[PDB]
Amino acid sequence: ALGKLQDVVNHNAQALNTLVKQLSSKFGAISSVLNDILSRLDPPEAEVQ
Amino acid sequence: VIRGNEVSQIAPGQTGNIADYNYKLPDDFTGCVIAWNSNKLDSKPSGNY
Repeated sequence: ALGKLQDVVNHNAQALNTLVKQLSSKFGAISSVLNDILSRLDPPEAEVQ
Repeated sequence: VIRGNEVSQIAPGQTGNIADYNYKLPDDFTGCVIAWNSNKLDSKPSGNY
């Protein structure tokens, strides 16, 4: 009966979850962690990553 | 004046003993690096120290 309101709530939470999930994506880089990229690489290639 | 193998170290972002403790280049450096052999003038048979 109350599906429409819950759906809206679900979408908002899902969107936030997806956005948070996107932090765990390498995006074509060696690692998804910025601290690891700084620790392991020099600034000319760290800038690219 | 540097070693033969150290010419790579004279670049932005390179980790070298001379790079860390002797001559440091910035990450955003613009310009040209010129390297040439100086065996004829900067070497001696007994050792040029």
